[PDB]
Amino acid sequence: NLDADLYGYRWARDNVGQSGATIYRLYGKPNAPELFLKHGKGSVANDVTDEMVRLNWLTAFMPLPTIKHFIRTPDDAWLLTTAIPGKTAFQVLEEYPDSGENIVDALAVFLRRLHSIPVCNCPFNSDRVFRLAQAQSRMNNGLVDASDFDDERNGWPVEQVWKEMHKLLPFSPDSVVTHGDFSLDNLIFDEGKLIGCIDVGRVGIADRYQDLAILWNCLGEFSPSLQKRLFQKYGIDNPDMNKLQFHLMLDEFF
Ligand SMILES: NC[C@H]1O[C@H](O[C@H]2[C@H](O)[C@@H](O[C@H]3O[C@H](CO)[C@@H](O)[C@H](N)[C@H]3O)[C@H](N)C[C@@H]2N)[C@H](O)[C@@H](O)[C@@H]1O
Ligand SMILES: CC(C)(C)n1nc(-c2cccc3ccccc23)c2c(N)ncnc21
Ligand code: NA
Repeated sequence: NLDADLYGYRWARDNVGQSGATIYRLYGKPNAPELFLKHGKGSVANDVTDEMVRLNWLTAFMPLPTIKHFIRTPDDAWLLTTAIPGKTAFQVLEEYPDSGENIVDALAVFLRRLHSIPVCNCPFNSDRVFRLAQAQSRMNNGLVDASDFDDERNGWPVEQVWKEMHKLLPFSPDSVVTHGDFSLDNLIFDEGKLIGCIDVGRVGIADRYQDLAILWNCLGEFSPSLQKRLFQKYGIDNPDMNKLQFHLMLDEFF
């Protein structure tokens, strides 16, 4: 029973997280760990279901939350997981601004690990043909947040982002297992160490720049040096600006 797993907890609601799911924090239970409960209704039920199976798969290879219980009915999905203790990379960077180089070094190592998983292990497709079709549909359904674009595209109609993006194509993918939202909010640090990642709903085979682009974008809030250091430590000396720009533009749609 979900009820059995939830008994005796205090409940909070967190406005946070990748999809439009409702996120609950369960805490304050004596002799019991903190948990998270994601609830997806309607279309969002699919997003939560997507995360569940990706968590179930990727846990063999990388440190992620542990699934405690999952339920799917036609219109609803409930995903109960353990909490990874600690703070986000973003939080720790703000708290220890002097540790930026160490934080990025750890992020590169972690990303290198993820990208070293042989793609023959991965039953999920997250390639650009798949994501572009997802983006087209989100745009057409009116779901794109046009207020949240990067500075380069501030005030751009979503249609212009779409058109301009297609001028970069095509390129041959350098396919690896990707996280899909490798941002500073989704990597968790605890006592100095990067100990896990969260929000794995977009995990699948894709170009390595899917992850590199999003993290590089985040680091741009802090330091051009930290952005360059990410590529350097990851093992890339000449960043592919076309692939970088493509993936930044694609993320505008999500
Ligand atoms: N709609 C839901 C999505 O919203 C955010 O994604 C958006 C980014 O945040 C935006 O970028 C802004 O925030 C960055 C730090 O995250 C800054 O570096 C950057 N300069 C900022 O423009 C980017 N333009 C679009 C991207 N879809 C969440 O991260 C993602 O999990 C969630 O699913
Ligand atoms: C459920 C979801 C994917 C959104 N998630 N979220 C976190 C998380 C981590 C660190 C600080 C937070 C602060 C406020 C809300 C959530 C968190 C988190 C976590 N640690 N462990 C597992 N899932 C987490
Ligand atoms: Na809209």
